[PDB]
Amino acid sequence: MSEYSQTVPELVSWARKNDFSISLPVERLAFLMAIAVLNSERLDGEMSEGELIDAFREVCKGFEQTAESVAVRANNAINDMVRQKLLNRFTSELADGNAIYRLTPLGISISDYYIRQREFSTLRLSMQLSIVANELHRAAEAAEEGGDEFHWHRNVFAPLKYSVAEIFDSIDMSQRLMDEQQNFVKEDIAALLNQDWQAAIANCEQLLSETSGTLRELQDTLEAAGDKLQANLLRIQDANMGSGGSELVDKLVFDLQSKLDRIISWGQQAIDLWIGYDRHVHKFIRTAIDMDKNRIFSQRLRQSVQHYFDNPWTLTVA
Amino acid sequence: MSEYSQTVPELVSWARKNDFSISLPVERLAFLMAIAVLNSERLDGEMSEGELIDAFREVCKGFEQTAESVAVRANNAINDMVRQKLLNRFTSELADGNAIYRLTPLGISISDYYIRQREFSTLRLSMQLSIVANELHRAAEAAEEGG
Amino acid sequence: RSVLSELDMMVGKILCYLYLSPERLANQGIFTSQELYEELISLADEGKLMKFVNQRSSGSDLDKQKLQEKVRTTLNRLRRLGMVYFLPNNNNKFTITEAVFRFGADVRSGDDPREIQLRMIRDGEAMPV
DNA sequence: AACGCCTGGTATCTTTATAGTCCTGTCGGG
DNA sequence: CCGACAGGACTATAAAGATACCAGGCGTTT
Repeated sequence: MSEYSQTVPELVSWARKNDFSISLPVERLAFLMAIAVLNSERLDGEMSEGELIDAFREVCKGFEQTAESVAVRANNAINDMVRQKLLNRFTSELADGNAIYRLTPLGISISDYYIRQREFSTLRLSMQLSIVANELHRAAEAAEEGGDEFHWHRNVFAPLKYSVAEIFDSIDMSQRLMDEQQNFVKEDIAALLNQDWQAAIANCEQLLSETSGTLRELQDTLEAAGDKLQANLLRIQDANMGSGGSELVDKLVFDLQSKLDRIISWGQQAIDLWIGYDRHVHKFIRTAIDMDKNRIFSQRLRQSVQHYFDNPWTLTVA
Repeated sequence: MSEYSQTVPELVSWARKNDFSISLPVERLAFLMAIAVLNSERLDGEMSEGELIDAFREVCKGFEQTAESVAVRANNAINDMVRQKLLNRFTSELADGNAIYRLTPLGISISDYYIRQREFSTLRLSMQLSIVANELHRAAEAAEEGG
Repeated sequence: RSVLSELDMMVGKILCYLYLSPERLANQGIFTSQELYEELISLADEGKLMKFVNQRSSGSDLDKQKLQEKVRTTLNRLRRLGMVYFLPNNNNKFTITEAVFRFGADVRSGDDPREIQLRMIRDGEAMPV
């Protein structure tokens, strides 16, 4: 069963019928982040209504807002978060009516995107590939040992669905993180070239080399493990075909193979895109540096185009 | 270093200064989900600008909207998603100016919360606990080996 | 008397740098609209310049093609002013002339930009916006 | 016919006003 | 302290208008 059991039109109809929406203003988003932070500092992962109100008061202070009706404003905000599925509320008779609050998977995912400082790591990738390699190897040995539907479900399907698939998703998220990092570096290089292009040449070459080495190191790691992971997926597929199959295991193995191909393909594509940019920046720097030789107008005219909008002027014509 | 290096007042000051916010009405959320579904059916994990516009047209049809300005509305929606950090855009000179799009970790997390039918599996937990037990055991053996 | 548009100035100063560039002198003066466009986006702030084509532009291809068509339009106006000559049989390629140096009137002397600008407006060469 | 320019329309967003909703305060009474 | 009564503030939504952004029409030039 495709993870997304619904076609695009069906999904659109379903979404329209359920009326799902996200609206995160600066103050509410700050309050969510404050709640996420406060929850992370606690031993029980639970927050009382009074503690949430105190957190809202701090946000309001931080926004320099009026102290009037803060208890109401906080209740409105708490009800809005619950109504938006960001917080789960537990009302127990045993708690004398005091409600207990916990953040939902959604409220956490949103708060973590902003607060969690996410940067790409090869050690992490190497570890993840090592674990998945061991999990796939065990699942392949279990598939080759053969067995009943219980053996195939517990020793082959459960590891593939609840362990291998999750690690592949983590690898993909790390790749998507690396993609954001590249776009950030391009913006920094443009800023360095606009401030002082002559002094920025060494810094730009360092940023280009550090990013390139990282992309290549990543790809070398994926390629080394990718062949072993594919061989184990094929061993499982061959063992499944030999033991009369299971459509559930075949579909799951096919999905994992498709993800692995995507994970391997992404690295080569990212390298090609980075190379195009790297060549362009080197060509630009060489053109800026070396082709003006008395070196008189390069600076004189480039700075005028770069900063025109600080003093826009226009010529006159008959 | 605490995963969240900033105290609540510092975070509030920082958030206020960066002016962070998220706006995904039903149509935009549906479009994001449609993009997420379309990306999952592909072999390269990449989407072109024309494919995103076709996806937006289907959402608009599904919302029974006017076919007027759809290419403009789709561009505004695509720019909004990029501006809201949901999509990464790659503009390569090698691609004759054609931009390539990929969903960000954020855009994926949000779409998956709604589309992925997540139900609690005991087997999954048993498996996860097995992997962490092996990873912790290896890390403990490595720590005891010293170095 | 009339004044040129700021987009005309961007294309004018870029055509000026292109004329000077010894790196492209081997072309014997023949340039292509695509090369001009590529040089322009290499130097100016692409996303901030896009604001003039449309107030909502954020890097969409439709907006990038609209920018290219605006450039095609302004370049045709400069051809009428005598600043550039299209090839006899191919309209995607053209040749520069020395008249483009008037776009450098704000920097030909290495002095205070404000004083230069004042001098120019006093002489009737250029107006602000 | 296509490109360039203008005019008006359509979409989007903002502003402005109104009305609601709840809170707060006061007073009186219990 | 409760309960009543109004008044004000705050918040939200509606209404209206403007502004942007494109398209369509029209006019000129290749």
